[PDB]
Amino acid sequence: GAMGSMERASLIQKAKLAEQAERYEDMAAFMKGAVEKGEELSNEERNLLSVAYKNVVGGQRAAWRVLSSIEQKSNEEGSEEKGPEVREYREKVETELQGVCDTVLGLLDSHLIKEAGDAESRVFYLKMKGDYYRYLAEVATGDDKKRIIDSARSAYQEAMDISKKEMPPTHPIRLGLALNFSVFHYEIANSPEEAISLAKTTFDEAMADLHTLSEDSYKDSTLIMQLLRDNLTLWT
Amino acid sequence: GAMGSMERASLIQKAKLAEQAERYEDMAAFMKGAVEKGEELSNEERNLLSVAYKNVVGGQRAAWRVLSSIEQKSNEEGSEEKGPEVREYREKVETELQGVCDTVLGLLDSHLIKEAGDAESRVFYLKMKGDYYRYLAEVATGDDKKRIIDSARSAYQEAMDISKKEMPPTHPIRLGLALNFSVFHYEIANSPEEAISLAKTTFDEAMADLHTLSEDSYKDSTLIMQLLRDNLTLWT
Amino acid sequence: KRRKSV
Amino acid sequence: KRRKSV
Ligand SMILES: C=CC(C)(C)OC[C@H]1O[C@H](O[C@@H]2C3=C([C@H](C)COC(C)=O)C[C@H](O)[C@]3(C)/C=C3/[C@@H](COC)CC[C@H]3[C@@H](C)[C@H]2O)[C@H](O)[C@@H](OC(C)=O)[C@@H]1O
Ligand SMILES: C=CC(C)(C)OC[C@H]1O[C@H](O[C@@H]2C3=C([C@H](C)COC(C)=O)C[C@H](O)[C@]3(C)/C=C3/[C@@H](COC)CC[C@H]3[C@@H](C)[C@H]2O)[C@H](O)[C@@H](OC(C)=O)[C@@H]1O
Ligand SMILES: [Ca+2]
Ligand SMILES: [Ca+2]
Ligand SMILES: [Cl-]
Ligand SMILES: [Cl-]
Ligand SMILES: [Mg+2]
Ligand SMILES: [Mg+2]
Ligand SMILES: [Mg+2]
Ligand SMILES: [Mg+2]
Repeated sequence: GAMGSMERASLIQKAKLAEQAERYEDMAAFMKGAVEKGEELSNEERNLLSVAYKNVVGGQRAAWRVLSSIEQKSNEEGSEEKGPEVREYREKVETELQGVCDTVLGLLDSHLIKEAGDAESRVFYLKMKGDYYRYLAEVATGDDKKRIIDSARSAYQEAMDISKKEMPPTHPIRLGLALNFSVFHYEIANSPEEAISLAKTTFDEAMADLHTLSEDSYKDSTLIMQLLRDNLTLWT
Repeated sequence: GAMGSMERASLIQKAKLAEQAERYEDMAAFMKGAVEKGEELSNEERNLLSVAYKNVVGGQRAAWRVLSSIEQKSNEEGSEEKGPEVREYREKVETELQGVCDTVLGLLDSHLIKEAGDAESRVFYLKMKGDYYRYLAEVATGDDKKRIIDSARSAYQEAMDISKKEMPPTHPIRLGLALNFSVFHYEIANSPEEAISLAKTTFDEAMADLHTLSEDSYKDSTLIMQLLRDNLTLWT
Repeated sequence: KRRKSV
Repeated sequence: KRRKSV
C-alpha cells in the first residue's frame, strides 16, 4: 500500500502513462510501488524511477531556491520586517523536499543497491544516492551538513570507482555521474578546481572513445558531453 | 484546519510566495484557508484565488486530455488490448480533477457568491462558477452531463447579465467572462455560431470603448481582446 | 493551436 | 545560465 494491491506490471504501465501526462508525483508513487514489489528493476524501469523523482525533487528545489532568495533579501540591511511567513513557508517546502530525498534514499537502501550486481545498475543507483544526498546538502545548515556532504561524496566516489573499472568512458551513466559529481565539487564541496578537472577529463576521455560507437550511441554520449561542455564554459 | 490556525494575512502572504514559487497547489490551499476565514476577499485576493485554482485544475485537465487521447486510441479497431490501466489512471486523474472543481464550487457556494454585492466581485465569482462547472462538463459522460452543462450556462448567463448592466465593455472581467462563455458555447454546448457571435460582439464593443481608457487600462483590455481575436481566427 | 480561455 | 546536472 498504497500501491501494494496493484500488479507490478500495472504500476510500470501507469508510470509510463504518468510520464506522458507529466504527472511526475504519480509517476514517482507508481515507481515506488514497483520497487516495493521486491524484484530488481530493468534498465528501462530504473530510468522511469530516476526520471520521476528527478522531476518531483527538481520542482521542490526550484521552489526552495525562489523562497530562500526572498528570505535572504528579507534579512538584508534596510529590509522591512515581514514576520515569520517567508521562513515558515521556505521551511515547509524544505521539509517536503527532505522527505522526498529520504524516500528515495530509503528505496535505494531497502533494497535496490544491495541487490544490484551489474555495473549499469550499481553505478546508476549509487549516482542516485549521491544526487539525493547532494539535494539534502543544498538545504542543510545544521550539525549534520558535513556528514550529509560526505554521504554524497562517498556514494559518488564508489559509483565513479565502479564506472571507471566497468564501463566505457562514453557510457551515458558514466558521463551523467561525472557531470553531477563535478557539480557536487563545484557547489557543495567548495572545490571548483576539482569540478573543472573532472568535467575536462571526463569530456576528453569520452571524445577519444566516440570512434567505437554506432551513430545512435554517438548521439547519446554527445548529449551529456554537451552538458559537461556547458559547465566548463560557465566555470572557466 | 488545516489552515484554521493560520492568520488570514499570513495565508495571503504565503499565497503570494507560493505564486512566485509556482507552487500552485500550496497557493490554492492557502487561498482556500483565507476564504474559510469568512471575510469577503479584496480584488487582489480574488485574483490570487482564481490564479491558484486555474493553474491546479489546468494541470489536471491537460493530464486528463493526454490520458483520454491514449484511452481513445486503445479503443480503436486493430488496437492491442492492454487491460484496464489506461482507463483506471484516466479515472484517477478525473476524480482528482472533479474533487478540485467541487472544492472551488463549494467555496463559491459557502459563502463567496452570497456575500458578493459589487459587480466586480459578483461577476468574477459567477464566472468562476461557470468555469468549474465547464471543467466538470469536459469530463462528464453520464446521467448528469446535461445538468452540469446547464449549471455552467446558468452561472455564465447571470455573470453576463450583471456585467452588461454594471461594467464597461472593456472591463477585463467582462472580457474574460465573455471569452470563456464563448469557449463554453463552442466546445461544451455545441453552439459554434453562438460562440463566434459572442466573441465578435464582445471584441467589437470593447474596441469602440478603448478611447475612454488610460494607457494602462488600454493595455490590459487589449490583452484579453487578443485572446478573443485568437479564437475568432481559429474558429473562422 | 488550442482555443484560449482565461 | 544555471549549471547543468542530469
Ligand atoms: C523519455 C523518457 C524515458 C522513457 C523515461 O527515458 C528517459 C531517457 O532514458 C535514457 O536516457 C537516460 C537519461 C537521460 C538522457 C540524458 C536523456 O537523453 C536524451 C537524448 O533525451 C536523462 C534522463 O533523466 C535519464 C533516465 C537519466 C540519466 C542519469 C540517471 O542517473 C541516475 C544518468 C545519465 C542519464 C542516463 C541513464 C541516460 O541513458 C534513454 O537513453 C533516453 O533516450 C534516448 C533516445 O536518448 C531517454 O530519453
Ligand atoms: C501576477 C499574478 C497576480 C499577482 C495573481 O495577478 C494576476 C493578474 O491579475 C489581474 O489580471 C486579471 C487576470 C489575468 C490577466 C488577463 C493577466 O493579464 C496580464 C497583462 O498578465 C489572468 C489571471 O488569471 C486573472 C487574475 C484572471 C482573470 C479572469 C478571472 O476570472 C474569474 C477574468 C479575466 C482576468 C481578470 C480578473 C484580470 O484583471 C491584473 O490586472 C494583472 O496585472 C496586469 C499588469 O495586467 C495580473 O497579472
Ligand atoms: Ca533521471
Ligand atoms: Ca485566474
Ligand atoms: Cl507554511
Ligand atoms: Cl490508477
Ligand atoms: Mg503479481
Ligand atoms: Mg542482482
Ligand atoms: Mg486573526
Ligand atoms: Mg458584501
